[PDB]
Amino acid sequence: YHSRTESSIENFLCRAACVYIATYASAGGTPTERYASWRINTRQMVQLRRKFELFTYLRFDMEITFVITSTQDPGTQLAQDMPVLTHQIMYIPPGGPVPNSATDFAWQSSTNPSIFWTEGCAPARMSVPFISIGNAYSNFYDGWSHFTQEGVYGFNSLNNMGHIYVRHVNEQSLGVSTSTLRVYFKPKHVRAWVPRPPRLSPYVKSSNVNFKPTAVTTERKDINDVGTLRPVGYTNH
Amino acid sequence: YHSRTESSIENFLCRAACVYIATYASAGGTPTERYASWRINTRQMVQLRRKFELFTYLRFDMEITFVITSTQDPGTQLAQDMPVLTHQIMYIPPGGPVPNSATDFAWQSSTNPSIFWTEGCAPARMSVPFISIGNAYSNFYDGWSHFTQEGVYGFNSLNNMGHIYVRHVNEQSLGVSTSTLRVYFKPKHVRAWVPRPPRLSPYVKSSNVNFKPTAVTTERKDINDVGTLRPVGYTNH
Amino acid sequence: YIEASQSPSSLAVSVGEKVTMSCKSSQSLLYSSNQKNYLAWFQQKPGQSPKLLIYWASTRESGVPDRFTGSGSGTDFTLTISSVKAEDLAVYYCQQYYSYPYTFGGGTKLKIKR
Amino acid sequence: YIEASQSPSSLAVSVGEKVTMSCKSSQSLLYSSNQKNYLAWFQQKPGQSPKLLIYWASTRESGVPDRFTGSGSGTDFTLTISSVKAEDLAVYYCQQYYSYPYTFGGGTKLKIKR
Amino acid sequence: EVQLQQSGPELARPWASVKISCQAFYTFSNYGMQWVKQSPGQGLEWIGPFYPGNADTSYNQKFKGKATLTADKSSSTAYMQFSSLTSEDSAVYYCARVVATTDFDYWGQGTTVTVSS
Amino acid sequence: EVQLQQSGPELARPWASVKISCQAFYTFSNYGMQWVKQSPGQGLEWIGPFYPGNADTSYNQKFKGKATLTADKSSSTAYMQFSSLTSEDSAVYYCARVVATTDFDYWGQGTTVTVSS
Amino acid sequence: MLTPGSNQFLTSDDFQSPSAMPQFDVTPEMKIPGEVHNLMEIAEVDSVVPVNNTKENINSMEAYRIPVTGGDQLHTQVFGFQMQPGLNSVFKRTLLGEILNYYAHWSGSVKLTFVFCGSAMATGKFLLAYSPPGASPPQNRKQAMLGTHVIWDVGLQSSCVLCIPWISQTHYRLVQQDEYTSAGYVTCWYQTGLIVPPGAPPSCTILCFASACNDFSVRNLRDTPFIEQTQLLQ
Amino acid sequence: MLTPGSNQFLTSDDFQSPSAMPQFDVTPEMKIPGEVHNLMEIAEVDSVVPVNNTKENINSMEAYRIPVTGGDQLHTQVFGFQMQPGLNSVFKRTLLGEILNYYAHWSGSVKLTFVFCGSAMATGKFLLAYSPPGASPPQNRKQAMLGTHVIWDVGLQSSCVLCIPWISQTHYRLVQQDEYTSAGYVTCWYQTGLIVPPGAPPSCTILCFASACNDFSVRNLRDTPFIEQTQLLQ
Amino acid sequence: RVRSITLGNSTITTQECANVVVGYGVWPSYLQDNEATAEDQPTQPDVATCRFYTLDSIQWQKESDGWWWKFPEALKNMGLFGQNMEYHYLGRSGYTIHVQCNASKFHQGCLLVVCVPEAEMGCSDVEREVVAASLSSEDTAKSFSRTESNGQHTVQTVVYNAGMGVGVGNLTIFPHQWINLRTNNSATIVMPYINSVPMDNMFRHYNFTLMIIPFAKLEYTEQASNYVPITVTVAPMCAEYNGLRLASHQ
Amino acid sequence: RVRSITLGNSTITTQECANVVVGYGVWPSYLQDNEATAEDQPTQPDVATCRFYTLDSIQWQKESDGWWWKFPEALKNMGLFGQNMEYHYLGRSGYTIHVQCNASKFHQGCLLVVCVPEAEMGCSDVEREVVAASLSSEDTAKSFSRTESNGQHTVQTVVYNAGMGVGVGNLTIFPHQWINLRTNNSATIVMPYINSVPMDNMFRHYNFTLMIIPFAKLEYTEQASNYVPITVTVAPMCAEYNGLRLA
Repeated sequence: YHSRTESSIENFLCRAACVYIATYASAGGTPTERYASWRINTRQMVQLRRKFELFTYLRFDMEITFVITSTQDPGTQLAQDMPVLTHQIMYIPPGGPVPNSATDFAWQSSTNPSIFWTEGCAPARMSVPFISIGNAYSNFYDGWSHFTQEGVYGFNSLNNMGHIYVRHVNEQSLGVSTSTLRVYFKPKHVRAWVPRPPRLSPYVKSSNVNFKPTAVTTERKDINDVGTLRPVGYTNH
Repeated sequence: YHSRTESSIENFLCRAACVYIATYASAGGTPTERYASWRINTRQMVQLRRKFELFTYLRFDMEITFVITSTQDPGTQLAQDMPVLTHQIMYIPPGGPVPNSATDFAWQSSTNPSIFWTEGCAPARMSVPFISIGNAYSNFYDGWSHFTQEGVYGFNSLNNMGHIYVRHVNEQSLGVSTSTLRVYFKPKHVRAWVPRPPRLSPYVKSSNVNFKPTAVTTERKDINDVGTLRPVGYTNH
Repeated sequence: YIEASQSPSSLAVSVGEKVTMSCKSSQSLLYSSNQKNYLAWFQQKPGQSPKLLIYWASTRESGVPDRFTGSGSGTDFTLTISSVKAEDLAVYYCQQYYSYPYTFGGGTKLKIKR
Repeated sequence: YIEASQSPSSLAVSVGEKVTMSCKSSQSLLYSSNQKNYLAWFQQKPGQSPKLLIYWASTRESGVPDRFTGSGSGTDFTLTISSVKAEDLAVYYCQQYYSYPYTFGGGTKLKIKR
Repeated sequence: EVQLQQSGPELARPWASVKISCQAFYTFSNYGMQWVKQSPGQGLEWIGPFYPGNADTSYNQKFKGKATLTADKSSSTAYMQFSSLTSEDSAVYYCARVVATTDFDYWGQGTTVTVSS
Repeated sequence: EVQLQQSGPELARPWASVKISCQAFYTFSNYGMQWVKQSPGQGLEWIGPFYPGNADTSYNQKFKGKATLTADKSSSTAYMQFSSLTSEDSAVYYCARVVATTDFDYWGQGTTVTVSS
Repeated sequence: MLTPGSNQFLTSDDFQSPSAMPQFDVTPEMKIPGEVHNLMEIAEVDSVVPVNNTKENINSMEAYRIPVTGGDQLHTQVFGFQMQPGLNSVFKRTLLGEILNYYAHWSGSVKLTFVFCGSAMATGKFLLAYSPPGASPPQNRKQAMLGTHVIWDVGLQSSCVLCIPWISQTHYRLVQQDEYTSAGYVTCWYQTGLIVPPGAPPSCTILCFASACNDFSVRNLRDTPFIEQTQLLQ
Repeated sequence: MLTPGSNQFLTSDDFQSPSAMPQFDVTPEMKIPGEVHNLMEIAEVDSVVPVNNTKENINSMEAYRIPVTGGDQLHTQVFGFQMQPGLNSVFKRTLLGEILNYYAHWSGSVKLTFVFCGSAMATGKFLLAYSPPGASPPQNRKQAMLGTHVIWDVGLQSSCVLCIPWISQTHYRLVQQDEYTSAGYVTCWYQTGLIVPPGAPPSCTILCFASACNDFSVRNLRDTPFIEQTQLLQ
Repeated sequence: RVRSITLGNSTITTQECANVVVGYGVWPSYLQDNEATAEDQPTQPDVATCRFYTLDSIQWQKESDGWWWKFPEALKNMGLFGQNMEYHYLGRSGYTIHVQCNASKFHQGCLLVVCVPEAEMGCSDVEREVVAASLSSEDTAKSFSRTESNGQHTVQTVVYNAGMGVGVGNLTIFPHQWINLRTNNSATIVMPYINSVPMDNMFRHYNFTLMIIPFAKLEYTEQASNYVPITVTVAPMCAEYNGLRLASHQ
Repeated sequence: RVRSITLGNSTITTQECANVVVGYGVWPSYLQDNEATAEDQPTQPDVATCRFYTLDSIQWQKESDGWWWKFPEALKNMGLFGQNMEYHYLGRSGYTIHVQCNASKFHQGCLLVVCVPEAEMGCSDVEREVVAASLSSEDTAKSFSRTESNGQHTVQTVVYNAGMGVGVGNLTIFPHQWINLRTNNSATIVMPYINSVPMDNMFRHYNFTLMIIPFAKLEYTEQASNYVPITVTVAPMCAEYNGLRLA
């Protein structure tokens, strides 16, 4: 009697996976270097993508944990008295305002939930519920966005998970301060429908299912081939 | 689980055996060549002796059968018309008159039972009861007949049964008719006591138990030797 | 010991007839490990040296004609002569070379009957 | 079956020169657990009984000169003699003892160049 | 360096069964002995191994149904029995023997079985 | 077809030793020779061989403690020593020799050793 | 009251996180057919086994078909392989093999179904043989007959089912293990030969399906070895 | 009415004969102890077996004694013989042997008893082994151990019993016909050896008895071969 | 033995009693008020959508590779269904699919019939995209190929990858059946409505793909019919469409 | 355990445990009225006839062969039994024989003791016969011989033919007992009256013979007794004699 409790959907898909690693400075520089942005999608981490693409429809809540590690950056006019750093983490729902640079107005919108995190404490966590117009997420979509056979093929507008933005609240007068963000994504209360056969050919694109024709398995020397064998001895003789 | 009915005493000591063969003439020759005499004793047929001497005491009747075959001897003045031959068979109990020749008076006694047999019919048969003073015949007797420890050793005991005498009745003027007598002796209702080990050395005397020192059994090649032979090859024989 | 008995008497037949005779042994004469029968068929000219005819009881001696053929397995060992002759007057021995004692048979003389 | 092919031709070099030879095999003979190669370097003296030089293709037999060395693993099996001689003429074989049959080598007679 | 002997060469005849014995001077615990065929045209060819202490007798598939093997441990001998012999079987048979599952360190002497049809 | 000869017939006497030689015309490798007793009433009886190449000398058990054997392979001469010579030991001694392991292929000539007391 | 290790981020912990979008009434769910409660419901469906992947058919469907031919040969093998799912090159790409390859320990038995793709007028026999883990594969028909075997008749029946048992010392065996000559062997031998009437094609084909039985289970999830990319796509 | 075969003399028939001497009153029977009713009671008693007969002991009482040498006898054989009663040289003189030799067919079990005539301070072990008719005798202690055997410890028990079974295809086996490799063998082997204290003798003796068991029977009486004479004595 | 099915009173089919694979375990059924977010009552056209639509017969030859149809576009011109796919906006239906092969007792073959839900297919040229013409024809059956295609805007028609990017041998996880000409010549599949929304537009979204793939090649003796005819039949069930009436009082 | 037996109030015997073999199964018994038809009635004088007569002791050595007595002649000149033997013409009696060895735990050997009824013996010279002197001494034990005997009127004394002509290994058919110095120490044999007539003369007739044959030789170390004593004790029972008074 062997238990079957580790192979359930929950115990299979509820593993935290580092899905995004980014870096962003604090002091003056090119504006696009002063904030970190990530669009939520389970289609760029190939291992997690192959785990997810084993089913057709999925329904889950999202738990996101952010790990931030910052150090001073070498240069002239260094600081000796930097009190403490504070980071702002922003979740933008689909259709909400999206900042185009640091020190923008969109960082003050009351509709986008924010977390103000000061270094030294435990990593910041949030949990997004199942937000969608439809009734489930679809890994595969065979159709078009518009009903007149025009638009991107295989793109469903219903599923969208938003964006995540990170910036330095501190306006640091002297010294550049580089920070590193690692995102940990994990579904909870996972429901899966319509199992599908797992993929065979390597992924080439993050938006299509395009592929190259690969072989079905690894070659063998002959049809009636069982290698290793046994040398003559106490048993084989 | 097999029956034991052919190893019993009755089925072991009741087989007819030819214990005496004699020849006697009819007209010519010395008187001692005109009759056949035999003293009944189980001490001259070595097979019957060895089977009887397996026990010590025996008690049995006697059934005796006589087979007589006669011819006409070669010569001159030979007979041509002799009708038939009639023989006389005479049983002499112990302590009875015994003829010393043919035509003797003793052949006409009224105490000796006689059988007159004409040739051509079935053989003459007779049966004698247990004639003894004691209560059983003794094969082995350790002692002497006389109380003064002198006499003959193991001899002249009560084991006396009688004599048998056969003669011709027809007086023959022409020719001589030679005849042959075969005696067949069997016990009936035999009872045996005190079993003894079977003999090992061959018999040497018809009255004693004397013997030569004989080896206990036949030779053998080795003490730890069974059949499995060795053939002599490139090995040490 | 290990011995064998020769045929009870001689051939005592007229010349020119194929003869089949036998030699009985007093113990087994087959080495089942080698499937070998340790016995041979002998012959001794009166006044001269002996010489065998069939050795191993299955193959005739080289230089001996085909008429003498020995056969047999186990204790029994037989022989057949396709044509008896008056110029083979000798004694036939059925000897076993198993081991010493290398005892012989009894002998089979070819007497006169003609 | 499991056979092997010796060098295409004999040494055909002068006396006193080192010789490097190969005996390719139709099947690999390296076993993971034993970490040993089941092939032996043989040497058959002309007219006498054979005798190998190296067994396991890495352990020189007690009684083998330092000149002969076996090498090679798997399908490849090579031989190296630091000095060829004239009086040790033989026919070098490579006999495997991996599995039935115990197939021998290809044959290599030491020819004459002098 | 322990020696080894066998029956020896005889001049046989066609269809004459020839057993070639082999003496012993060793121990009989998971050790073995077999033979070879030294023919200049046929190179080196084994025929069938016996395994004393193991009771395993096999043959080359080129002679199955032709040759058999027998042995005696107490007598310390091994025998190849032949059947339906041909005239081209004449070869120098060496009694190969080894105290090992995998080695050939003791070799035979030689045996000639040339025939004359 | 090779013959075989030996010492020769001497008319001996009881209690007079008779050493019977025997030459050879073959080799001395694992081959052997023995003798037989040619007597009309006693048939044929072996007496005792010795085996060159084996160092095995054996005698008949009826003659155990009576006869011995001694010979030299380089001498190529085979004695047959005998003791306690009686009057009934008369026989025509054949020197049989065999190159097979166990056979009786080749035979001698014959010697008369009849004695008179 | 508190250890310094009480405040940490452990990647394998399950503590409820505060909600970021409350008062958001989620869309009610609907009954979509085809729900999955366990991945073991995926590993018990028959999939075609490429038994004929002889280095020239892996670029075609020819690998999926085992070819049986009619002729005078009688004692020749049909096919043969080793029964170690998840590592054997035959099974490692089917559904059973891949669901095994996600995990590290497994235990159970495997069902194999053979189907005869041939004419309706063909008639023959086969001698499907199985060898225990501690043995060598049979070499000829006689040795395979004396072991554990089954005579499949393609006349009375069109399909044959064979259930490999579960033999091991420990509780869970490994997926990748130094498993030499100690796992098992399944072979097929010609018994009589393929017979056809005048008009039926001589040759035929055999297909094989492999699935897991009801005792089957796995443990110790890990990463699959088939993925070979470490860069985020695009 | 009468065939010519009605008047004949058949020497194996029972017919009442005319009484020669009637009016004769026989002597009354008396009670003589030790009456025999059947000959099997003669066989059932125990008799000594001359095991050690080697052409020099049959003319002495050394024939019965089985030597057991003391010292470091590694694994030698104490004795060994073949169980065909009535024909084997050792069994053809005892009481059972003679009774069997009188008849022609026999069927039953033979009981062997070994007694150890030795010192009271001698200790050791012996291995008594039995090999059925269809097998070769063991040649060393190991093969004797692998078969049917009893370990007789002279220290604990001074007597051993072996009851040979009855194995044959037919009901009765002929008394006198040679069956090699079809008789059965008994062999004794040194297990440890005889260990003695200072003062006891270092050698001993073993005696053997052989007797028929309860289930024994004979058939077809005939004449014995041992007796030879054909002339009437004197 | 034989039986008749007179759906729509205008179509009759004869089949023998055999086995049916009923989708994922659920029979097609009407959408209830619980599942509908829209309160508007859906109208149910059942007069002519519940009949047998026999498509064209296809020829299975010795060198064929496979075929796919895309549903629900395969019935674009078939009867009232074709009119109602155009005159409405939201639709929903299930299907019954019969596949039959007309072969004698001397042929050989083994088809696999599958119904793949939302079979997203990839382009031949890796970087570019596909067009709507390549994916499906209105009623003609597109086919795979044995070798790799090298088109610009065409689907990858390699049979041993099914175009879907997955090994073909693993396709048996989907609703499927096997046609073995030795014993069987008919497969019946009942496919319910599988989608993430209660109602979807007919023209925009291909609900699923019916694929027939021969795993064992056809074989026949020289003097026999060169091909095997395959016939496909489709019957819609439980068709529900949007409403076109003023819910608010007028 | 140890027990003492006092028969006739004039004898003592000490013995612990002895297995008893009672003849052929019948105990000695007085003659009953069924088989008595002689001139006069029997008499039963048992005053001093029932007591233990201790015969002389014999020395079992390394090179001894056997010993053998003839009863009732072995008690010809011993007490009231000898007196009644001389006086009365007829007789009848049974016997009880105790044989006891005196050996330590460092001696080894084995003995067979048999009672042979009517052991008719053979002469050394086959043609001639035996004499009463050789057939039995007064009460001493005649001994067998390892080799042949060369006398003229002397019994054959080879031990492996028992002096009777039968194998010595087949003497176990008679009443017998085995004495093994390893385990056993004493033998007791009760012999009833075995004869073909109810009464017979004691002087001329030798009812039976007592034989003691060592199958296993006596072996000992240098430092021990170079002999083992053997002692024989008899005790007649149910002794009858003819009446000597007028009817």
